[PDB]
Amino acid sequence: SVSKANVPKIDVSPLFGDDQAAKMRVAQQIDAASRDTGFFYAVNHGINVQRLSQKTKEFHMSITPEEKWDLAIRAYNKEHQDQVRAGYYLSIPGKKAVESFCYLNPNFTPDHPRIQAKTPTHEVNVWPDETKHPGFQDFAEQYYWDVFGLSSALLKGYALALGKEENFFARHFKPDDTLASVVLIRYPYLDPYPEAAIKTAADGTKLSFEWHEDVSLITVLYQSNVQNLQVETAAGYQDIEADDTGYLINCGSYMAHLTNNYYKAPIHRVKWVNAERQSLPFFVNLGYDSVIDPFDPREPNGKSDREPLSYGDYLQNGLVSLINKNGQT
Ligand SMILES: CC(C)[C@@H](NC(=O)[C@H](CS)NC(=O)CCC[C@H](N)C(=O)O)C(=O)O
Ligand SMILES: [Fe+3]
Repeated sequence: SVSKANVPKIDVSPLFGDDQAAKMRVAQQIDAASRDTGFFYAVNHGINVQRLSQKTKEFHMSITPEEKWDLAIRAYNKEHQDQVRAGYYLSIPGKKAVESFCYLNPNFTPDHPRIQAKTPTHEVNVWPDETKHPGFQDFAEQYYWDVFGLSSALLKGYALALGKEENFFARHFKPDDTLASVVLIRYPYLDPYPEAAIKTAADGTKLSFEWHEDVSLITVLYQSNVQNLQVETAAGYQDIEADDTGYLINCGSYMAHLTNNYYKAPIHRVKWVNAERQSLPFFVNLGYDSVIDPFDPREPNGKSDREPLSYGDYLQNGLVSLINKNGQT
């Protein structure tokens, strides 16, 4: 039938410290995972994921249709022309099961210069009413910075894994301008489950979301303990086992570009499972003007012929292409 992917659990705690040899040992494990299936679990990460899951559940379960329209992105509410990324992504009863809420850098305010200039991909977050959802915005903004901190540390591991100084990626990952997003996704239990929400893969597997590479530098994902993800290998798709204490980490296609595909962006898909669950990704994106010169770790000199790609142009094109290929979420 279907085999299981080798997804190692890596203790990332040395990446927060000052023991340089211990950091190299973490980096070696990141390298090995990135060259194998492309996924690993980050453990001993220091984030209170129990509070994350509880607060996210309380939001998803208490928000009403009125509030969802008021928060909806432009795809669901033509009045909200400025909300392409941030806001609520509605389910469609009988047709579309998944819903989610996406928010961006809390530092993007009307006062921010990228907002003043109307630069694409930058938006001001929208939030529910504090009286109906007490503490939610405070929790969500805090969480952004908590997962930002973990992601910064992981980026030091990836830099060391590739033979670079530890700030090689992290220097471009800044609180003032990061395009990183959090998505709070609800996959509901439904009976009957809408057939229109289930896709059939070429190999017959029933899916909630088709194969893709991620639009990110790396993706830092929390999920509740319901198995759903599969990664493509040359010998077919393999199941990724769930772990609701760890963060699942993989590279996105910007990492594949800048390493000349030495660290590939793994192709993965989401199997259909009729179970109430959470999927909480943090997409590690750089700043709009961030450019990293591509290199090829396989070459003594690291020379690559690939063109440098501005992160903002990469992200704008990548988000649109993912909608065109796999559907509006
Ligand atoms: C596999 C998970 C990461 C998750 N998939 C997803 O969230 C999928 C594929 S990675 N991602 C997207 O649609 C991109 C959302 C980008 C976000 N609106 C933004 O503006 O930054 C899932 O559970 O479906
Ligand atoms: Fe993905």
